[PDB]
Amino acid sequence: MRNKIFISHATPDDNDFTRWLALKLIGLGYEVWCDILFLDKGVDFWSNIEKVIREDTCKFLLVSSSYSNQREGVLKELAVAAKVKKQLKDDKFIIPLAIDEQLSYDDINIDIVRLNAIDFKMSWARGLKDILEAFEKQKVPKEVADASKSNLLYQQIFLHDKSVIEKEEIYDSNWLSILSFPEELRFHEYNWMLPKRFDVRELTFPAVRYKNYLCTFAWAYDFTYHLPKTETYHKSKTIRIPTEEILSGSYDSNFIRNAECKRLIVQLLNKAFELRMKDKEVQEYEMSNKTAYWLEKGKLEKDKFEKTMLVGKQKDKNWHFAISGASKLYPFPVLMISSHIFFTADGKKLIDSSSVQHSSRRRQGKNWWNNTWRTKLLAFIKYLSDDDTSFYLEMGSEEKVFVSNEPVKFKGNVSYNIPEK
Amino acid sequence: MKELIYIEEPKILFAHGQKCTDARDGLALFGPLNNLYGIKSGVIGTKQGLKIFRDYLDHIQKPIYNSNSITRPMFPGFEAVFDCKWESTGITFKEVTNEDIGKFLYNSSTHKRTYDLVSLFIDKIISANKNEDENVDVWFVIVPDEIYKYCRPNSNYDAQFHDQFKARLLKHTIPTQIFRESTLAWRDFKNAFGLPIRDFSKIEGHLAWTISTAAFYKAGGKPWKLSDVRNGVCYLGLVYKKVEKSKNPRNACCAAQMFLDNGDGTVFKGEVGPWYNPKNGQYHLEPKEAKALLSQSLQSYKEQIGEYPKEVFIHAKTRFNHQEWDAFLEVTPKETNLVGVTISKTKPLKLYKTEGDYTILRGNAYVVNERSAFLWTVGYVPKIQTALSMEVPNPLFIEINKGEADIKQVLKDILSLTKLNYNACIFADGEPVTLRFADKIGEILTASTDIKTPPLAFKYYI
Repeated sequence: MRNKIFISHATPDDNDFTRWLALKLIGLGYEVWCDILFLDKGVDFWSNIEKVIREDTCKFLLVSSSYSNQREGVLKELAVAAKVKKQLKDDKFIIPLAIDEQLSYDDINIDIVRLNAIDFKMSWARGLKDILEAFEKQKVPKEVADASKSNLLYQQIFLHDKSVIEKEEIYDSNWLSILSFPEELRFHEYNWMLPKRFDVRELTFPAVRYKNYLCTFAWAYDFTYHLPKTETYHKSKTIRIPTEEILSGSYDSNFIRNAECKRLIVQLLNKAFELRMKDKEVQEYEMSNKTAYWLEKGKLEKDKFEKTMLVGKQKDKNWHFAISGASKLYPFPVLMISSHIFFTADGKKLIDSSSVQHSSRRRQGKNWWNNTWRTKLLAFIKYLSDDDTSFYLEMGSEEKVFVSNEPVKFKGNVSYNIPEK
Repeated sequence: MKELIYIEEPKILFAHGQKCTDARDGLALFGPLNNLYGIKSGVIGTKQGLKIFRDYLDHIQKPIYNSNSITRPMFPGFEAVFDCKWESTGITFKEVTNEDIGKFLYNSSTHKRTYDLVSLFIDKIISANKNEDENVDVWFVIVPDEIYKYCRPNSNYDAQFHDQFKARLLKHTIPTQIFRESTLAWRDFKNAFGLPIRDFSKIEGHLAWTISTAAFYKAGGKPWKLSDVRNGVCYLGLVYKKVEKSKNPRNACCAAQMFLDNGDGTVFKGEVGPWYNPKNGQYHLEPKEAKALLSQSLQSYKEQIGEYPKEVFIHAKTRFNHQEWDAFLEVTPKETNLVGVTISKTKPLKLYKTEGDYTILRGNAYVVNERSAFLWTVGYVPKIQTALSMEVPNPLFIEINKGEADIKQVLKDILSLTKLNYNACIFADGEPVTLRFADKIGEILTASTDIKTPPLAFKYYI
C-alpha cells in the first residue's frame, strides 16, 4: 500500500528546506522518502528510485526551484512521475513547491506550469499549513504525530560523523618542571651591619628582606665585594633550613610560616630567572605588571631556530615572539612561560604606541593556530638550553636549580576526527 | 605525564519533551518550551527608524541562510520556529522629532547631554505606557547612530546611554530593547568607500537567530531550560563594583544574581558601603550586608518554589575571608548545604595538541586536587566542527573555596551553567551565566546610586 511521500530536488543546494519539511512531516506522522535520509547507498540507486516512484509512492512534491527546474535527475524523475500519474489517474499527483523569488513564471518547466503551485516563497509556516490542509483533503493515511522519531533520525543521519570517539592524544603544556633544589636555604644576620634602607634586589646573588634576617640561597661569605661594611660577619650565625622539607610543607616554627617561606622562594626564583635570561643577551620589555623577553632581529641566523619562524614581518612592521617567566609550587614545583607577540619597525626599537601594538598583536595572532604556537614556544625553550636535557638557573657560587627543557606531557583518552574541509 | 578526565556536554530540554545539545537545531526542529499568542510590539523613534524597523520585521519572516551552513544553521523564520506572530502591523509607534534630538545633541557637557537625551526617551516611554489602554509587550528603542557616537564616555550619573536607560526604568519594570539604525539596515548604511559599515552578509542568519531569541525571551516566553537537573538546587553569583564618584576610595556596591533550572535569573541589590580595600585590591562585605543579601536570596527562593533549597552555590571571582563566611552561615537554615566557589581566568596553563592545527576538545578537565581543578569550557567542539574561540583557550580555575562538595559534580554543574544565555542563541559560552554578566549589571546598577527597588527579573537589566 502506498504511504511514502517522495521529495525530488537538486543537491546539495536545496538540502535545507528538504531536510526541514521531511523531518517535520516524518515527526507529524507521515512517511517521507528522499535521497538524503538513509546514508547507505550502493544498492542500484536508480532501480530503487524507479521502484519507489512506481510502486510505493502516494504523493509527489517537486521543489520547483531554479536549479531543480531542468536537472537531469529531476527531469527523469518527472518523466516517470508523469507516466505513473497517467497510470493512477490522479491529476494532483505532482505538486510544485516554488522556494525562490528569482524564478520567473515563464522559466518554469512546461509540464509543471499548468499545475497549481503551493507557495513557499513568502513564509515557510503558511506553506506547511497549506500542505497539511492538502493532505487532510486528499485523505492520506497516517498515525499520531511523534517528534521523537524526528530526533532519532536527526541523531543517526546527521549526528553520525560528528560524535566523540575514544582516541588517545598527547598534549604539550607550557610548564617546566624543576628537577633539583639546593640542599638548604640560609637566613643571615644583617640590617645592623648593612646600611639602612638598602635595596638588596640590585645584588648579584638574589636575596630578600625578612625583618631582622636576610633570606638568600648563598653562604655567609659571598657578599663581601658588594658590602665591604659587612666583612665582620661570623659564619656561625646563619640559620639553615632544608629545602626538601619545605617542599613537603611539614615545617612549622615561630621563625617562619610555610606559606611565607614559599613566597620567598617564589620571589627568589623569579629574580634568578630574570638575571639568568639577562645573561642570555635577550632584550627586555617591561609590561604593566611583568617583564617579557624577546630576541632582536638578526640575533639568530635566518631568524629561525631549527625549523621554526621566530621573528617575522607583517606589512611595514616586524613581529617577535616573546616570553615572560613566573614560578609556582604545590601542584608540584613548576615554572611558567607566558607567550606574547611584540612589534617594531627598525628591528631593534620597540613601537611606543600601545594601541598600535595591541592592534598589530590582534591582527597577527588572528592567523596563528595551535601548531604554530606550540612549535614557536618549543623552539624558544630549546634556544635557552645549555645541555641536551636541561638548563641550569643560578642560585649562588655553588648552588643551582636545573630546569628541564621538555614541558610536562598530558594524556587524553577522548578525541575526534579532523574535518575534511 | 598527567591524566585528563572527560566531562560530557549537557543537554537542554525543548518542546515535546525532547532534548538537544545545540539550541538552534532544537528550536528549528521542535519549537520553544512555552508558546505565546503573539508579540505586541512598541517602537519609539523617528519616522525613518520606524520604517527601518518595519522593513526588518517583515524581512525576518523569510528564510535566510548563511555562508557556512554547518557552523551557523539557517533561520526558517520567526513564525516557523517560534510559532508566534511577530508582524509589522498592529504595533504602537511613538514619534521623536529630529528637532528635539538636535536640541540636546549639541551640548558640551557629556553627562548633561546624556541625561537630557535619556530623559527625552524616558518621559515618552512612561507617558505612552501610562496614558494608553493598550498593553504592549516590549519597547524597541531605535536610536540614530549619531546619538550613540556622541553618548559614550570620553567622546552624579554614569556617561553611557545603555546603562542609564536600563537603570532609570528599573523602578517602572518596562522591558526595553535598544537597536541602532546601522544594525537593522546594515546594507543601506555605507561609508565614503561605498562599502557597508557593518558587514553582516556572512552571519545574517546568526544575527537573526540572536534577535529572535532575545525578542521571544523578553516578551515572556522561555526558549529552553536544561534537561538533566538535580532537584532543589540554586546558584548564586556575587558582583562587586567600586563607585568612582565617591569621595572615600573604599566605597563599593554589591549585587547577587540568582539562578535556577530555567535560566531565568533574578537580581538582588545590596547596600553601598566600604567593601573595597585599596591595598590588595580584593572586595569583602561587612556581616550585616552579607546577612541581608543571603536572607533576600533564600526568601526569593522560598517565594518562587515553596521549600528551602537543598544546596546553595555562591560563585565569585575572589576568595571569601572568615568574617564574611561566618556572617553568611549565620542566616542559612541548617538543612541546607552551602558551597562557596571561586572562578578566575588568570591561570596561564595552555595545552597544545602535538599534531593538527586544532586545539584541545572542549570539556576536558585536569583535577589538581579534591578542592581545586581546571576546566576547558571554551575548547574545540565537533558538533559544528569549529572551536568557539581563536588562538589557544585559557581554562577556568575552579576552586572550592568554602564548604564540602564533590569536585566532579561542581565541574559538571559549572559546565551545564554555560548553556543558559538567552541574549545569544549560540552553542555555549566560556563563562558561567552567574558570572558572565558581572560587568554589565555592575555598571548598570552603579549608573544610578539612588536605586531602591525590589528583586527584579533578569530581562529588565540586560
